[PDB]
Amino acid sequence: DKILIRVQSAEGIKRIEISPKSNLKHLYDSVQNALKVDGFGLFKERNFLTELQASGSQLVGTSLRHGDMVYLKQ
Amino acid sequence: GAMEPNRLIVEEAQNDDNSVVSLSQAKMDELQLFRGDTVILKGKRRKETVCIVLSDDTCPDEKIRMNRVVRNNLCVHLSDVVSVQSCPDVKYGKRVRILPIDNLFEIYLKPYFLEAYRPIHMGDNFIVRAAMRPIEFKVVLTDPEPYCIVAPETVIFCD
Repeated sequence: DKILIRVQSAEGIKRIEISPKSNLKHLYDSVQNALKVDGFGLFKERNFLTELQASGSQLVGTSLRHGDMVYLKQ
Repeated sequence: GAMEPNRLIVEEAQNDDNSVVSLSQAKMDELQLFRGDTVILKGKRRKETVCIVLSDDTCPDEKIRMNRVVRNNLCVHLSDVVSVQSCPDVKYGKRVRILPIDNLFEIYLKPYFLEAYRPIHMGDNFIVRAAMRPIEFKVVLTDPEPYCIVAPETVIFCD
């Protein structure tokens, strides 16, 4: 069931395994638990334009595909 | 090919980029590596270096394509064997010291690194082909160690 979402930060590339039927907030919660961070945003591109919204109910799978990389901005 | 999935036979690069290794998508599927992943490569004489992995539609499954700069950092020749593994902790460089082997920032290093997010490893040699003369450089130090991304926040000490 689960897919892989890669999170690029200044600490490296963190692999998050998550159900595509989960919501974006769960992704945010997953990242928080995996990383030592404060207020962060997740973005679709390295230049931080399109922010992923801390949900619930925008599903992971509607905006993201297996192996996609998102970009963390503090 | 190698009897282990992550050992690959070295082949010449089509894309001359010091920072890139190419695999077939099928091999990448097999090893669970993805476009733009930082990977740690291991060659002979206990040498390691870091590259960015990209798919290459004409790369045979059991082969890996890399240029001479990367081969040299790994102490391998064409048709030698290297291993490739995802490397999740390649942090953004705070400060790095890079020196010419045997102006430098402005002409060579800045354009080489600018917006490219190149991984570098301490002990790496690399060649920058700029101006009127190629220059080979050595990665003397990185902070953090032993490898990092040269990012917009990174400071290069080159003198």
